Amino acid sequence: GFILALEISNMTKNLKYHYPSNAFKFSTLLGYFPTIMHRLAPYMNLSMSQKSASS
Amino acid sequence: YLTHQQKVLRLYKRALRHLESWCIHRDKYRYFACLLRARFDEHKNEKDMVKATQLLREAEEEFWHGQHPQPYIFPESPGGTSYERYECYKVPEWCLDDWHPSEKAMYPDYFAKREQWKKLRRESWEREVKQLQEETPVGGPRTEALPPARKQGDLPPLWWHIVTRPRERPM
Amino acid sequence: GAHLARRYLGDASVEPDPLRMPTFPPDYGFPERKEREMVATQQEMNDAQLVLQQRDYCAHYLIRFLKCKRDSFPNFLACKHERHDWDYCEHLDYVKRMKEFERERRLLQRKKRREQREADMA
Amino acid sequence: KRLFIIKPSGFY
Amino acid sequence: SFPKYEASRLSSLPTTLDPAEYDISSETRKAQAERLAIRSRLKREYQLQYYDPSRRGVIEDPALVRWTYARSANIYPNFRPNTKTSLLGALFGIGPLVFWYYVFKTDRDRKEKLIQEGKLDRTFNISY
Amino acid sequence: MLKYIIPTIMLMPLTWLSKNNMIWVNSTAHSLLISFTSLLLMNQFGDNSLNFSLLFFSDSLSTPLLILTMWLLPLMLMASQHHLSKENLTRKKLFITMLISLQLFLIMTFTAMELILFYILFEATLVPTLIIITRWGNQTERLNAGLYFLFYTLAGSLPLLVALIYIQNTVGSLNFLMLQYWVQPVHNSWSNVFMWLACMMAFMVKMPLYGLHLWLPKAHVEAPIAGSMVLAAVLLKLGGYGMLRITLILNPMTDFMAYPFIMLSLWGMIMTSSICLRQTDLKSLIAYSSVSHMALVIVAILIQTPWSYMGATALMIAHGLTSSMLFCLANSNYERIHSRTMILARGLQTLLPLMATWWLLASLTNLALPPTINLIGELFVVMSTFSWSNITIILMGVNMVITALYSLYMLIMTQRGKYTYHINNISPSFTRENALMSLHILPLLLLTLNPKIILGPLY
Amino acid sequence: TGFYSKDLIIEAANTSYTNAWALLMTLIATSFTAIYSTRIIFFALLGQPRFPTLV
Amino acid sequence: SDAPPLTLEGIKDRVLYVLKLYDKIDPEKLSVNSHFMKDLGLDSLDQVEIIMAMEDEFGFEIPDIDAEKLMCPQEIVDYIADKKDVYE
Amino acid sequence: HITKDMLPGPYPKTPEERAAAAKKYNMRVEDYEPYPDDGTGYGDYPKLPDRSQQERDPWYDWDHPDLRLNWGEPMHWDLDMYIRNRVDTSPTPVNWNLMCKHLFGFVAFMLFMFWVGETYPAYQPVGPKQYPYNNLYLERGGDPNKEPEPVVHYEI
Amino acid sequence: DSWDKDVYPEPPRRTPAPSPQTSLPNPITYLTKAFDLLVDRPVTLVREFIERQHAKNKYYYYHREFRRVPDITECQEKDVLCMFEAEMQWRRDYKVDQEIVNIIQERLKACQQREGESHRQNCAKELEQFTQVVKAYQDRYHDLGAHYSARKCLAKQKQRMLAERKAAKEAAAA
Amino acid sequence: TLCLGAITTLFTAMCALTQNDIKKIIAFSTSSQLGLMMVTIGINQPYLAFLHICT
Amino acid sequence: YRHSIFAFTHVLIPVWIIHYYLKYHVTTKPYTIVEKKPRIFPGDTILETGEVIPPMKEFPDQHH
Ligand SMILES: CCCCCCCCCCCCCCCCCC(=O)OC[C@H](COP(=O)([O-])OCC[N+](C)(C)C)OC(=O)CCCCCCCCCCCCCCCCC
Ligand SMILES: C[C@H](CCC(=O)O)[C@H]1CC[C@H]2[C@@H]3[C@H](O)C[C@@H]4C[C@H](O)CC[C@]4(C)[C@H]3C[C@H](O)[C@]12C
Ligand SMILES: *C(=O)CCCCCCCCCCCCC
Ligand SMILES: [Zn+2]
Repeated sequence: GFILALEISNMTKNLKYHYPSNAFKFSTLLGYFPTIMHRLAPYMNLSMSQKSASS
Repeated sequence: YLTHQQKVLRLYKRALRHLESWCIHRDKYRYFACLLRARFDEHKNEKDMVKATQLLREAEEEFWHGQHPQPYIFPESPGGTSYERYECYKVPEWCLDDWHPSEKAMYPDYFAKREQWKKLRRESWEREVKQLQEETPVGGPRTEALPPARKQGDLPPLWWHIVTRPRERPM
Repeated sequence: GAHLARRYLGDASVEPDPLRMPTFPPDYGFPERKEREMVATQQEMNDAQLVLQQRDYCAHYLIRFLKCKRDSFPNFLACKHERHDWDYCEHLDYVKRMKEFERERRLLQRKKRREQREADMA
Repeated sequence: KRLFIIKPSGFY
Repeated sequence: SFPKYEASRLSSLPTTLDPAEYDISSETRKAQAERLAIRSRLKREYQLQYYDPSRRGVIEDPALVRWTYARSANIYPNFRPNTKTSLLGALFGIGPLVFWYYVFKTDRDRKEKLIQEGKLDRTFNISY
Repeated sequence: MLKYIIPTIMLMPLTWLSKNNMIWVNSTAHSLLISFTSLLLMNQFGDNSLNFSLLFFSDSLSTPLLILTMWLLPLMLMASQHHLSKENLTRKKLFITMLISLQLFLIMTFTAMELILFYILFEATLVPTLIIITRWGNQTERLNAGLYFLFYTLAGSLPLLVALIYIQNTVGSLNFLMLQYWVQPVHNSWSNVFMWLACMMAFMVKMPLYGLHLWLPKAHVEAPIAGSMVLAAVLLKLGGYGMLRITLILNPMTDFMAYPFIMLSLWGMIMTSSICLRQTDLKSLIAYSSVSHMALVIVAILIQTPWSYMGATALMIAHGLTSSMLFCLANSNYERIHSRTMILARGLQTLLPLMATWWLLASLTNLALPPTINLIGELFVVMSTFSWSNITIILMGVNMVITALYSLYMLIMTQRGKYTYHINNISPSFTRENALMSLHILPLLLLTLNPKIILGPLY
Repeated sequence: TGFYSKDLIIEAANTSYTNAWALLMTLIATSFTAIYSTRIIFFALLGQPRFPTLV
Repeated sequence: SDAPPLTLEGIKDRVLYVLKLYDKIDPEKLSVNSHFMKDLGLDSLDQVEIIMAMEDEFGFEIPDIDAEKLMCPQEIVDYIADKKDVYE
Repeated sequence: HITKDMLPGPYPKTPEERAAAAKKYNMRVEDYEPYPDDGTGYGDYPKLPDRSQQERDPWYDWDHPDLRLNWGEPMHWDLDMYIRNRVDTSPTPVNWNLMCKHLFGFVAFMLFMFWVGETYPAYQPVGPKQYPYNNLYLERGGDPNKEPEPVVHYEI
Repeated sequence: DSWDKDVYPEPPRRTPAPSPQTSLPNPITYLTKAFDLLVDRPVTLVREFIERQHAKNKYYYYHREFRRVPDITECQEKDVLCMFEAEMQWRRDYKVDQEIVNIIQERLKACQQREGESHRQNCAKELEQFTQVVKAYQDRYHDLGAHYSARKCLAKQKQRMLAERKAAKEAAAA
Repeated sequence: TLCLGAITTLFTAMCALTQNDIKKIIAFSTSSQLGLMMVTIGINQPYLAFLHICT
Repeated sequence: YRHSIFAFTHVLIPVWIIHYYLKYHVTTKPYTIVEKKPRIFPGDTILETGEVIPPMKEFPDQHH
């Protein structure tokens, strides 16, 4: 891990360009779990609370 | 809304900020900051508006595909770590009118001078109302901008809550 | 290990089954075998309050090590020899288990080896 | 520089 | 090249990828400034009271009194017992009650049979 | 019970014969003394209850309710001084007289030894309660709230009157001690199916049972603060108290008649707790929390186990002090901003630091933080219902999650965040307001040190 | 300090009648521990400053 | 938060110090009142970078609505002094 | 004071009432669009865009900075669901459908491999560990009256 | 002394004697001496002073004894006066039997802690005594409901006796 | 528990490989080590899981 | 000075109260403080009764 991390970190100083992959955006955004569940469950629950239970 | 000039400048600022996030190192950023400036130069003085829009509209698609998923945000900017961190220490000035006299006795000079401001606000209000009752069109204001003071000795209309607002580090 | 590559990605009848081992009776070979000699007694382990999984055939060394550790306090760097004695006995105990796996491993070769002759021939 | 801290009344 | 953006009710289309932003016409321009008139007209009415030095209280917000009324008192008079509301109220109101009844009646019927047969472990169960 | 009935009656001459400016002082001081003497009812025995005379008796169930009832009268008087300051003196003294009448009926209700005597007193609490809501409420909807609170209770109570009179004609007596020994099993027939409904519908409507609760969000919200406190703290517990008594004479028919109500309550828990997640009115969010907390009481009483009964009694007392505290906390905001909307005034923790501490404690008790008696009662009801059917843990568990969400949402929405800029009349908390909260939460927590005195007869 | 617990665990995880995939994920996770620990050292300690001028 | 408070002189010194390091600005004719567009011949694309360099200097963002309105180093000092409560 | 003339009413039918509703909600009649008259109780309350308050401009001088609202501005029917402490609708760098597939694919793939690794366990090549007399019959809760089946372990 | 050892047995306490095999001092030995001097001695002086005052004003309290009265099986139907005394008696016994189960549970819990890692074999008697008192308690007091009474317990007993008598015949059927 | 810990120690470690906030890198580091603690409980090593808590 | 005062008001006074509470109120009731019986090894002497535990059987040999 140390050797790979050394090489990966060294490459950041090269003057190449960035090609954002999908594995990069998957780990950066935490696997999308906080983006889906924290938007889908609150939406499903809070909508049910007002439209069905309340109204 | 935003004129075509303003939308291009905003995209340029966003493009450099997100680019700065990818590059990290200053020397590498100083390299791609110049190359990205060139791409904004090859079409600096386009004449056909329809062509200019198609260039701007295509840049946004490339920006969206290329934006950093986790861009750098200044600590106190919206979405930043220190954003609204001190909003709990920001108390308004009117809470001082509810102080007990014993507490006010601890700051005799501050409250003596605070009384002068209250008099200044109270004496200039009726003039501020008129200053806006005459410059306003017949129907009503068409914009949110307020006018300055026109007569010497007058204060800018609607000044109290922008002048007395709490400091950015109240405590 | 290498064995896992054989019991799954290849012939599985000749490889031992860890949950079912041992299969053959202990006396298949070994015209005579000696039962394992348990040095410690039940009351000794019971009064030492050894964890039930520590009451194996190496327990006698463990009892001695614990006694030395209590007496050597506050010197926690002491009783180094007693610890190694117990560790070595557990190392020998582990090897015997490795031998048991090999014994089952080879005896299953016999079945796959003494069954083609009695099948191919007739 | 020892500014005045505006806080709600704590007397009560 | 650049895959198109596909929106969702929980992921709105970015303003920089919306065609209506770059298709600026005369009607849109008048509408945008026509809205800003209302925002300023309201912003002035609020400010003339917010900055008033003799005011001490709450600036009543007619928009906030319309929202709470719309959510509580205006619901029933604008309700019609039609197919949509009757089926929604039947399956969300009665449906769960019937579902749970059978989940519990079946569970307790099964348990009672075992207890009578004497084949349910209650060796140390003396707290109920 | 004459040592408590008579002093309560004497609170009326005291109010009417007192100096004009001492009506609140005199009534408050002597109602706290009557509360002090109520502790003598704690002379309970492990086999026999206190049987004072042919009319009144006290056991481990009624005693905690008596003590709570007599403790709330001083607190109601404190909570009403502000909004009644600009009121006619005679009408201020009539408001206090209605509160005293309500206590007089309640103390006789909880100790009545004969069921028909219980019925009359149980029904007489409507008149003063109806008058407080419709006369001293603030909004227009207090008139409609009074009608709903009145005709929901009589639609179920009148069939109870017929059922009780029928029971006396067949059993010969309605004395509760006699029924303990002369009770007979209830044969399964259509006639007894309706004697069960008539004997339990009145108490479930008053609990209230989910589906028959529509009167509560109206009455509890439109009433004055004193009305809301007594409504949610002592008058919801008349239904629970009645079911605890009346269920003695409904066996074994209760073991299958209970299903439609156990299902309504278990599922009603989740619906009412969910409504609170989307309530715009702060006082209405608190009102719906009572419906969800009394759902557990109905389930506990109906499954008829020693652990469920112990939990039910603790819940009723624990809920009485917490809901009453929350209404007072909400009324503290209302008396400054004169609006019940929850999102109107925000960030109030930067302007009222100590009142935000009471909000926290009132919120922690509401969400049943251990070891508060709120958790002890709720826990005891989850344990009993698990034995009833292990699947119930799912419904009980979901309600706990929702309860914490709307308890802290109320705290966060009103106390934290940025303060509203145009609200500048938030004066520092009065000593009256702070002492009112301390008189709710301190007894609520001291009971954790000696929980047994609120665990009921089954202890 | 962390060697006297982590390495005993990884040693005991290997020589156990255990899920194979759960063992592989544990080992890969140990590789990632070195990578992100190296990430902090490289991007916060080494290299050249990237923080504002007055600090 | 333990950091030294900003001063009116200090903001002006550092604002000009950054511009002095901009090659497309001549340090000789650079003054507090030097309009960028009409006294130094810089296009708006260059003014965006000027603002971006100021926010990287004081470590706080300037919104695009107000960044495109500052056309002079003196105005930048006023904006930064107003957003940091600097009065002397 | 507030009158019935400025409170939400029934669904507007004629174009005369639509303008009155728009003037009542401080919206321009072209921007005013009520909910469909399906009988669920929405009446004439405007149907505003289903956007969170996180999408509003954070630099504008809102009258309610935390809510991102202006005094007099019509409030979304679900405003309390769209506060910044709750449901967020801001645009995401990755498409919503693509995110669901990647998350579901990861969870689904890992669960399958755990099942695969459960049925193909890894173990060290050793036999069962041997414990002393009668597999510690007495120590681990055996009845001292019942004779256990002798457990005998030999040496290699 | 303070409590009876027949109802709360405590096995004999075997403490191994010290046998140091090191030159370093034992910190516990010196801390024990400090604790006795600084903590245990001043504490004893206060208690002895308090204990001396109690002897000067010694008085007594007694344990209430209830004479047995006819149980519910001997009461006529709907006879409140006789049923009353039977019921109050069955309630007191119910409470006492609840505490009897508590005592045996305390034995089980104390044995498990005392025996350490060998509790599985060394607490077999306490476990058995807890399995029999629990069986007896469950027979006479389980499933009665919140409104339990002597009548319901009597009815439960008579249902168990009928089940056992119906089992004797089917056992002696060969 | 073994499978629950194994997925945790991998997923959270993979997240930390691309986080730019220093506090979140150490936050996901804790989840990864917590996952390794539950892997230890899954292999029937409760005392190694405890020793890893202390260290 | 300050540390000595703290060691008296926060360690010495509390431990006196705790010891008094445990000495005469908490240890006078059954099964309150339950001490795991101390471990006994081959060759130990029991202080209470002076008994001697027999040593273990001879260890045949391991050397290594
Ligand atoms: C056992 C089930 C019990 C039932 C309840 C739990 C199920 C979920 C329903 C309750 C959640 C909805 C409550 C209303 C929302 C209130 C809070 C809110 O507004 O959210 C805003 C917040 C938004 O916060 P945010 O951090 O995500 O983003 C906000 C914006 N930023 C970050 C920029 C500031 O979301 C939450 O905090 C709630 C997330 C939890 C809801 C999802 C739960 C998933 C459960 C795990 C699923 C996998 C099962 C694993 C095994 C466990 C199950 C047995
Ligand atoms: C000893 C300690 C810090 C000394 C140091 O480390 O330098 C000092 C700091 C503040 C002191 C405490 C505070 O002054 C409050 C108390 C004041 C009285 O002296 C009684 C003890 C009392 C509780 C003090 C005990 C002790 O002397 C303290 C705790
Ligand atoms: C075998 O003992 C299981 C080992 C599982 C962990 C992976 C370790 C690497 C094994 C490589 C196989 C070497 C065979 C010679
Ligand atoms: Zn007021």
